[PDB]
Amino acid sequence: CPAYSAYIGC
Amino acid sequence: IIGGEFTTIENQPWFAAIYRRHRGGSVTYVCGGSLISPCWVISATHCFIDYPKKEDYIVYLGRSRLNSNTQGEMKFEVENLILHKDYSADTLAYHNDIALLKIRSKEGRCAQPSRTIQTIALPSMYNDPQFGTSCEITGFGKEQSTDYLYPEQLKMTVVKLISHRECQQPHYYGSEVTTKMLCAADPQWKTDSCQGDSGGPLVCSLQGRMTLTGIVSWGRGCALKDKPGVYTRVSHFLPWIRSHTKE
Ligand SMILES: N=C(N)N1CCCCC1
Repeated sequence: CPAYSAYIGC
Repeated sequence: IIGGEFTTIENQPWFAAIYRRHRGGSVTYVCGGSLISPCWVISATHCFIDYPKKEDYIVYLGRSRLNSNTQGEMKFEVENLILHKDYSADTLAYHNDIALLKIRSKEGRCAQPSRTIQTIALPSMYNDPQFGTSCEITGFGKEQSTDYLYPEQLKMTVVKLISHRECQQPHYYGSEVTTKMLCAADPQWKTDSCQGDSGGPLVCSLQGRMTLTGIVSWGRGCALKDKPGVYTRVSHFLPWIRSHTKE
């Protein structure tokens, strides 16, 4: 997961 | 969505709500998307990459609420789940973060426009609005960076496109923003997309058409000074899109 993810799953 | 206003699906009738069914039979929200033609929803690859099996997904159109039914809503299965082959996740950012879902009801129909469902136009290849243009974002994402729960009613807000020059300043995103992405934010940094808005639309008027300009991809916190929302630049992906939407 990228540190600046916006995914629910991160 | 941080700030902005609660809305209903009628004001954003291309918005697609994508959910995933688990082994237990539980179903949970995954990502937003946008209906670009009756049989096709466009979203982000990061949403699906961890579990890329079409069977596990459900797409709703005409849906204004997250965990309850809206009158006028329509439920679809995914006939094809198409992720971009050059997708990658960087330390901060995602690249080529674009995905297509071909939808079909159990009956075999594609979407039928109504009060609560409409397609959104694609932009012309490489054609974007200018920096400082006001655009709309929509989703069931968090209302606060720090929240644990997602809003039950759909939200929308307005953000302004940021120049590539400005977005690439190191106090913004520096090197991690590329020309295949678009930045957008509030000029006072008060409203933004947030966790759970991913895959959803950035919609701008380009010419006289409500146009799908961006797909919600990444950003650091939400509504945090000098850190804009970053979006997949739809105008750079038309050939990819058309290669698949021809079937
Ligand atoms: N715009 C912001 N701040 N985002 C975009 C969606 C992922 C979460 C962070």
